[PDB]
Amino acid sequence: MFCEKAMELIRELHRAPEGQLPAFNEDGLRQVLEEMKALYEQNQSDVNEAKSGGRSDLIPTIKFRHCSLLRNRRCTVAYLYDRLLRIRALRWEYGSVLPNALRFHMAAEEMEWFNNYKRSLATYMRSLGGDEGLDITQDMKPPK
Amino acid sequence: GPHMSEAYFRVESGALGPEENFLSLDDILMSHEKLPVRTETAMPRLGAFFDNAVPQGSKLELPLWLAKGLFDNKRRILSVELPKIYQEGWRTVFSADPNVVDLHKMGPHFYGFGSQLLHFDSPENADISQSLLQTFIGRFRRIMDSSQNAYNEDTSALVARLDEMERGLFQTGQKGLNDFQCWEKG
Amino acid sequence: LTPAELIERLEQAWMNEKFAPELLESKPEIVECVMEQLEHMEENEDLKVSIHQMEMERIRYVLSSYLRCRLMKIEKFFPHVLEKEKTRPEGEPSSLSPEELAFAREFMANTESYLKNVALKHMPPNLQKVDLFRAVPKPDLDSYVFLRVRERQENILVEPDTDEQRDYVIDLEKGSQHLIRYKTIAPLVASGAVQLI
Amino acid sequence: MDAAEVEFLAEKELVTIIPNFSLDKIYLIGGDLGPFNPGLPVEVPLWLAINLKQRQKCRLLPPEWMDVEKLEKMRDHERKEETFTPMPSPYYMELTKLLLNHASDNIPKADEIRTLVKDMWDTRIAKLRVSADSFVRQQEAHAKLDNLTLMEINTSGTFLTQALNHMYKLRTNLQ
Repeated sequence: MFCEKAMELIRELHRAPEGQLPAFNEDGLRQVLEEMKALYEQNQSDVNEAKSGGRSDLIPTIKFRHCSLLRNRRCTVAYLYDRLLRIRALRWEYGSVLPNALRFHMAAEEMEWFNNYKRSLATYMRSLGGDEGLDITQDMKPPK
Repeated sequence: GPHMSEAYFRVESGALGPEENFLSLDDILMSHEKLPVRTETAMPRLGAFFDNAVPQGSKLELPLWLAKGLFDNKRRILSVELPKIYQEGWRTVFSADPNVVDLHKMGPHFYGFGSQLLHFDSPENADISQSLLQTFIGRFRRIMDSSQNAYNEDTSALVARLDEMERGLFQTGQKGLNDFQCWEKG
Repeated sequence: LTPAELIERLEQAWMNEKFAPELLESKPEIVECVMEQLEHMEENEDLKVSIHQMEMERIRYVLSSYLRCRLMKIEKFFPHVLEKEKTRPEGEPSSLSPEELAFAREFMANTESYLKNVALKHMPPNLQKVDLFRAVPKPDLDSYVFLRVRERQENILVEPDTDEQRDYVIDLEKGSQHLIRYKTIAPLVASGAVQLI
Repeated sequence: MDAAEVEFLAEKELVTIIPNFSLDKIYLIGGDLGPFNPGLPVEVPLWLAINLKQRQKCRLLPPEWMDVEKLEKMRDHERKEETFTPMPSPYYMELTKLLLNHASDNIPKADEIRTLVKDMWDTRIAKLRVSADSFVRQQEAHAKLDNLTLMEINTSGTFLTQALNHMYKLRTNLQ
């Protein structure tokens, strides 16, 4: 029943090998957020019937919707978080400028997260030594 | 990028322990798998998924996460049933030769799901736990031999029978051996 | 501290950081001094130049690897790395340099903001807050590690399982090599008594 | 940790070379080297020896232990022991690999050395699997492995620690 759409988000990501970033699933995200809205509304009225009608027999259904709300949220955050972990890898694998084909699969907010990460990293590396610190995104392999 | 595997820190699984990892994609896929349950009370306005309520004592197959949520030591809302794969019959069969079982077909998260199954305080918890451990110990060698190509055997048939966690372990053994061999070449 | 000893301690930290399941202590004295050594050698017959440059590259790689390793840990466990530093008793060795601390705080702000704007603020009233300290896994101190003993130490605790009556002790002899849960020998990594490998 | 990184450490081991050039004592971070004189033996880090070699500026001398007869006995000794025996070098796999790959023309009976070293490795990793299997079956929580080298430990290392980590969780998921 509930949370099936959320699982689509998770599966899509888990099937993408080597940190590949599939297209941001805007529709999936929207539909899950909409399911949570509905679930919250139905529980609000039921918790009311159980407050003004002696319907303690609705509690089971109430917890049911509540567990589904926490599940939808868990999948949402896990999905979005994992994507950030792959986007972070993009900085180290492709550099400061991302290929447009890679940027195409990112959400506007993700590009923002990327730029902030890019800046924090640049700042950190610049603080290591005297002149321009040290670019630790270089020298990934020991001397030949 | 092939070497992008190092810069990508996926959240690992925690299902083998007390609780699963909140952000673990694998645990989320694991806790989606169905579990046999019997309602101990009616659930109004939900029969549509199985006051348009759901009769009590109904036999249902619910995903592990929902079953966990509605469960409590008492049979208040649900009474949980152990999947056949974790009952005495199958664990005795596993006991004869852990390597003969296809943990992908009976899994794919055999260890993870079985570990989280312990949250329903079943009388057989101690037996379930011991069984998961002995099963792993009994297939460990086969996994190390194959992943490290000790006998030059094709690993395809073995990988197909490994559960998700075993596949990960296999991959690690293969990676370490492969890395050494390539270093050995060029 | 000799320049040679400096490079030796650098490589020790590099290896310990590679295998320890948690972020180890910050080593400012090492990073800074090694950075200087690298800059002083940047102030540059040819055969002698090539050889010097070759050694520089060897040192550069180790420093870069070490630093990358620490950033990886900082990113993976950002909420826990920040909580530990916030509650660190004044006087106790820190596990974050000033810059790493700033970087970690930024990684945290950036991630929370992203999660809030893209999804959290769009969820029901009482579901918009997610405690990242609880959502993000903590370093697993029970992880197994291999080690080499450089300084003798007796009575290391070994706890096979949950039953304490199964606990026992062992002695770590100089030059010996062991396989054991990290948790028990953690303070020995910090002091240099043992080396993770 | 990768094999390349283990080799990185191996490259710090001292080897003896015969330079064909003249050079003043060089002051490197981590030790002074030389002076260098034509036809005269001098100890240098393996990484320098390999580089100079490629520059056709020296000839590498085989470590004393890198000898057929000696290797045969070590291999034989290894078989008779239940545990791991002391190796000729903490980086015997690396010194053999690098020396045969860049100075085999300087190593006597290089092919025989390559075969013996490989068998030494094959003998030890088989022993390692056996030992790991019994370690696991007895559900031990600690082991001592005094003579295993870094390359040997690291190649099976991540596999062994991950396996034990999974087991520790399976052995503690109830209490």
